[PDB]
Amino acid sequence: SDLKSPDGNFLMHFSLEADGTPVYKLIYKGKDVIKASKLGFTLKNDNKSLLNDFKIEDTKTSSFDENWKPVWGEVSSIRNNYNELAVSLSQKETDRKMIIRFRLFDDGLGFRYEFPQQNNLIYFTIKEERTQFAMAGDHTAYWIPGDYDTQEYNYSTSKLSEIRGLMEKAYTKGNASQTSFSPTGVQTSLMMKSQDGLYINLHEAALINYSCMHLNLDDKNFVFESWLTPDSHGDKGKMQAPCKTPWRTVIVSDDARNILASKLTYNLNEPSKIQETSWIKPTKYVGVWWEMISGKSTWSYTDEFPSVQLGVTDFSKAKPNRKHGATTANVKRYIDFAAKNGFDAVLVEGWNEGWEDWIGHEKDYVFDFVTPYPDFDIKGLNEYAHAKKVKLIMHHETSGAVRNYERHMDAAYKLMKQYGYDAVKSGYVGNILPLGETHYSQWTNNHYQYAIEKAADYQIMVNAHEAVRPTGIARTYPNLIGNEAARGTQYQAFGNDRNNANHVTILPFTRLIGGPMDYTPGIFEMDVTNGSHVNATIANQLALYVTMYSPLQMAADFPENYERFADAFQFIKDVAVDWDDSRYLEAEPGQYITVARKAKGTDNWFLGNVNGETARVSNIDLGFLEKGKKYTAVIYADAKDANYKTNTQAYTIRKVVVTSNSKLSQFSASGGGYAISFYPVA
Amino acid sequence: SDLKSPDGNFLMHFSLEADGTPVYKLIYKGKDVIKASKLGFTLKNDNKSLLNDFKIEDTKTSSFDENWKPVWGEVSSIRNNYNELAVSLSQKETDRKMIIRFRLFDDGLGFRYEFPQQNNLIYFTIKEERTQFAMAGDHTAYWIPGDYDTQEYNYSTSKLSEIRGLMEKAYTKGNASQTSFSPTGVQTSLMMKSQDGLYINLHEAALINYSCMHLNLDDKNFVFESWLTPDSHGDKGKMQAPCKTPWRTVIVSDDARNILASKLTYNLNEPSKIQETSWIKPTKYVGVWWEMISGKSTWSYTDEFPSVQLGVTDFSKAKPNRKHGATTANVKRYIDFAAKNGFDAVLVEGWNEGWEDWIGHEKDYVFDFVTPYPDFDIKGLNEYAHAKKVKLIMHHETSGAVRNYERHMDAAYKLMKQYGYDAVKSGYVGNILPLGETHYSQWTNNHYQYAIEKAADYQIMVNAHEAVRPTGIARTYPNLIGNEAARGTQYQAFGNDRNNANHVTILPFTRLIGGPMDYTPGIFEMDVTNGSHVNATIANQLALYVTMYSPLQMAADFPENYERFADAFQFIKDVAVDWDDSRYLEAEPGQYITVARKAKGTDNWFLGNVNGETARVSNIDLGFLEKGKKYTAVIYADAKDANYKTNTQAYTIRKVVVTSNSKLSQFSASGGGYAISFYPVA
Ligand SMILES: OC[C@H]1O[C@H](OC[C@H]2O[C@H](O[C@H]3[C@H](O)[C@@H](O)[C@H](O)O[C@@H]3CO)[C@H](O)[C@@H](O)[C@@H]2O)[C@H](O)[C@@H](O)[C@@H]1O
Ligand SMILES: OC[C@H]1O[C@H](OC[C@H]2O[C@H](O[C@H]3[C@H](O)[C@@H](O)[C@H](O)O[C@@H]3CO)[C@H](O)[C@@H](O)[C@@H]2O)[C@H](O)[C@@H](O)[C@@H]1O
Ligand SMILES: [Ca+2]
Ligand SMILES: [Ca+2]
Ligand SMILES: [Mg+2]
Repeated sequence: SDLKSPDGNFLMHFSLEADGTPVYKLIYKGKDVIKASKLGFTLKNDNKSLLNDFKIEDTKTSSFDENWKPVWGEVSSIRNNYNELAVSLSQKETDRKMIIRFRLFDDGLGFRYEFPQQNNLIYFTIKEERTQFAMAGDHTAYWIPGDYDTQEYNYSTSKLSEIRGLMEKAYTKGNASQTSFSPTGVQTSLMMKSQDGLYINLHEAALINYSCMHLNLDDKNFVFESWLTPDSHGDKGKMQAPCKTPWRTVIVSDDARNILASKLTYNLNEPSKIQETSWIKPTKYVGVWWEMISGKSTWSYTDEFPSVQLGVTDFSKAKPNRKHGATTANVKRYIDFAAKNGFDAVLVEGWNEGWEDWIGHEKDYVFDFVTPYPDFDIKGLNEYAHAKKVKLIMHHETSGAVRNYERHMDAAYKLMKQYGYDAVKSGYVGNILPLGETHYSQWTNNHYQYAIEKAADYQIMVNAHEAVRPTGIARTYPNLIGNEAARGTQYQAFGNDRNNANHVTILPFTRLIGGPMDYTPGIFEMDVTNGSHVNATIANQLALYVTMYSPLQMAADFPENYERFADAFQFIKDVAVDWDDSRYLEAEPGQYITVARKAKGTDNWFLGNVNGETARVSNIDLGFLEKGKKYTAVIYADAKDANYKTNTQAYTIRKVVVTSNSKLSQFSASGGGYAISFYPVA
Repeated sequence: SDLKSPDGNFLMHFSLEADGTPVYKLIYKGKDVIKASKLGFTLKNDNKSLLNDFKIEDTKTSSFDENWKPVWGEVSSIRNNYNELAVSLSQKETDRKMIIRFRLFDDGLGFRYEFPQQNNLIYFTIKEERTQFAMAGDHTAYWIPGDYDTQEYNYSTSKLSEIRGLMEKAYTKGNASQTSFSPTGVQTSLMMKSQDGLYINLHEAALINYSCMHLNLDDKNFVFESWLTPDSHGDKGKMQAPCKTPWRTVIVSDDARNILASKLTYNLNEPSKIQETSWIKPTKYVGVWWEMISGKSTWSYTDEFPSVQLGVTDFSKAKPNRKHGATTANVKRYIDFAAKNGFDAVLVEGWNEGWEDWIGHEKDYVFDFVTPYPDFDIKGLNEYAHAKKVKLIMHHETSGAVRNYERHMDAAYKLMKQYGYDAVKSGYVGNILPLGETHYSQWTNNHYQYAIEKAADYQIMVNAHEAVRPTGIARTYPNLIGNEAARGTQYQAFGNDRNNANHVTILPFTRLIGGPMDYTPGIFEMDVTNGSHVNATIANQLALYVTMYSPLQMAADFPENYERFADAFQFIKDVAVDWDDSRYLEAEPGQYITVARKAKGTDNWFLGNVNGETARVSNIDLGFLEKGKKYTAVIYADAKDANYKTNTQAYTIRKVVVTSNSKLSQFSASGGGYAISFYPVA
């Protein structure tokens, strides 16, 4: 019946309605957070479905409290502490069995359904999940349109009752692959704030062998309902009992900072299944990349032909278009720059045959993932990098041809091992083939999961763009060091509205719940070749190495642009990519975030602040520093006249000595930020 | 404009209608065979398509005449001899380019379309092929319902005008996977006979990177029109220029025998791409097989569970159902029998975990193709077979889960090499996954092609059940040693109407055009465990080793049944499976076929006759024997009272000495036949 968090601040009441419908309710500090909300499923082709006519057959309670050491993360040790209530239901007429297991942490609630082995439910098809989250009122939400194919939108900040009105403007077009489902449909992770000051997050954890959950708002009664991603046949889960859904998560706090600090999502995922983890390596990198994204270079090698056919087109005899990014010469410039600046690795995109046809052609045999272009010396470059203690990050764009990638995967992973690539950036740009498939179906999520597991067997790290947004699986497979799976720094190069000034004050409350993002920060030249304008200050872009947590951190700009602001670049070079502790000092979604983190193995701290549309003075306590020690702090801040629109390169740098007793006050510009290194005094 | 066969008997006229529609016509010995028929395509999302407004830009004629040695076949040397006309078209308003290339052999016509590299047609989608074959009248046809998922039907013999009427009854239900498209749709290869004595076959050749062609009859004008197989999204070809369709084939003769003798289909496929072909091996085999098909055994190992989950179900601890066919003990019986009787191999089905769930569950992770059941000692059995100079044939049923098979394929092929399996029997039973895909789409055909190519790289032969019916590709990839892809001997065990008595007099005129069938002949006990009755006599079943040509010949029955009729079994033991010559002596589709073949490397001949509903005395010209030589003939015949319904086991055996000058005469029962070995006297 009743479940409480270990600290007593949460109560979850479970019951059945008069008609046997299962419902739950969640209360925080005596205030409704989830009102009476219904549970269960509509099945396809079924006499009854799983909405009602249950009775309670059994309940079991338990408790758990253990720590586990992540391979990489914000802390060196994570606490998994909950109470558990496991309700065994039996449906009348069908004798069908369905367990609903709840775990209630000090950060909030997670629940999921299990179907044990049974005689009258075996193979079955989910037509819709009917899992509800009834809100207590017309809350503020930070949201992006529900989509089966992209998450690449600007967030909207509005009341729940305003989402219908704002859907037309918020649903931005021009994407290679995007599909709407509802005038009131949004993605998770969904962030909200109530009128009475509660921060409420709705998400899921352990998305495996299942369809991605979106939410559909009933904007009359303020009920969000699970809405899963259809597959190529319109199905929302081919299930086989015994099976189990992913957890649904409600993360709550009266203090926005604790939302960011929460590990609930990881804690709901099963323990690492990789026994030996020292080959997984947090990575700071540059790449041949922004060149193409910002309109200076091509991924393609030749323009000679209407189309290309791998194994037929002789690229060694084709006319070079002279614009191609991934030349031996150019890849060497980025290696040189990485080695000189203490960076680990270098991404190269457009190294392989096929790029002439990579987008909008819905092509199956689009890449072989193994054959270099004639101007890219794979052997020499990997030798040259390795001699400079640098690695290349492999790039595997699939262009939606999942079968084609799967057939090539083994040989492509082997070619990585052969040359000493240990990490791959993968991509799923365009509609998934065959047409009618979606990016976030059960079918396609299986593929992303398969890529990761196989990667692991080869001791290869994965960072997967356009994949399903993460749900904590990195605990289980910590070689998933990244996803994009959200609107990244790249949209700052794509004109239109680029990224709103407060984007990076919302991502940590939404997309980062479930895992890190490859955000590709560190832009210093905001006015790029193709006319686009990045909406950030330099100090902003420095702070992202701390405020957008990731074991995979790019410095996305060109070496030349870093040489123009060497003094500011010092923070990017200094900052760590893995942490023993982390403290969120200030946070309010859509306005600002300020966080300090202790570099793993060290007594060094790195702090960042990111700030939204409204210029603001940030006031912090430096008592996270160790008592009795002096530290050199180097503050990289916005100039007073900086702004993300018309004065993006105005920064200051100053040195002052502080202790655990010190306070700090710092202006942040509109769309700006600050960054601090703290080194103990010698 | 005009094209002639090298012997003058065929004339094909090409032209444009006033509206620019391309059309062809075919004449044989002054008789219309193809009346004015239209060519081209309906494109998706294209106002104008490729139906008309062409003009002729160029024509090129040529000739070719060469022989080529197949690896395996009916003959030691095949003659490829045609005249070629290549018409280059250009569409007005679109500048689109389309070649139509015709080759005219002494056996008939093939043509296809090519799209060369061009500036205004790159990626495009075929909505329907618009290739016609206008008949001269209401011909007799031997046909099966048009289907995107099965060819496992009984043939119907009727007039073209009768097909609409007969469709309901001919479209038999109860198949795991079957989808109709038209009340007048039929499959190819389609056999016809005109009122005035022409044998007309309509088929295709080199079905690669393209959708399978069916025909839809307009039964008002007796025009058949290409009707391709939709994919999961309803498409009939995702094309990229430069590309090219398969050949469409019209094989004609005034003598039915020449239809069977024709190699036109092979001749239109490209030369072998396997350089070294001695590992490809015509194979006579038995197997643990019929036991399951005929209801005596299970593929499954246990009945203990509602469903199974690979990696989770512990089969070592499951309750054996003791019906399971593929035990070490039982597989040894068939090895012992193969070795003792000069057979090459032993198929085993149900050797691997998963079989509890193999049919109609639409299960993805249905098999791993590597993990033996706990009662099948893969190592001991392969050692034991090899030490008795026998091989096992691997069985890979996919149960429609193509992605699952593809992911497992490399390791499954490796496990074959590890234990000395060199041939695999594959299967595609149930709907293709994901749901909505078809068996004979471009997408799925790509999969069958991929299996074969990869098989070749491992030096593995492939025999694929429920795959697309063959179109001559074995020339190009002679490791494709068979397909089922029609109604096989198995339906003789499936009750209902089993196989019509004259089935095996139709298959050579239809399904065998394009490649051999694994028909699994050689039944001696016709009344099997589950009550079903095989509609053949014993002499019939001996004759199939010659009248259903295959480099892969099964003796389907149980060793016990062969040991009981050892005298008759002698033919199965003696007969060869590869040939240096073949002569079709008599043939009439749906009535009889009589053919004699010379065993490769030998002076031995083997003759078979199969006979339809009507009992018939056959008169055999033995002029194919070498002049002035004496031969021992052993005739295995129907007794005079034999009959496929009520007296299936009454056979005689006599020896007589013959020469090329002998003519001898033999009764064949209703659904019966005869078989003869010819050995030169010592
Ligand atoms: O692997 C290469 C590249 O792939 C991903 O980025 C590709 C990105 O391309 C398109 O973006 C278009 C924008 O949506 C429009 O709004 C803009 O107008 O034009 C761009 C350029 O095509 C796709 O539509 C989009 O879905 C896709 O993500 C990786 O994220 C990137 O880092 C890679 O380098
Ligand atoms: O690898 C297993 C087996 O697969 C193929 O044959 C399987 C065959 O199974 C079904 O046949 C059914 C018939 O449709 C019904 O008419 C009959 O009554 O019952 C049987 C079994 O339910 C599928 O429906 C059918 O499409 C499929 O081809 C191979 O051909 C065989 O050799 C293999 O051993
Ligand atoms: Ca992207
Ligand atoms: Ca079959
Ligand atoms: Mg400037």
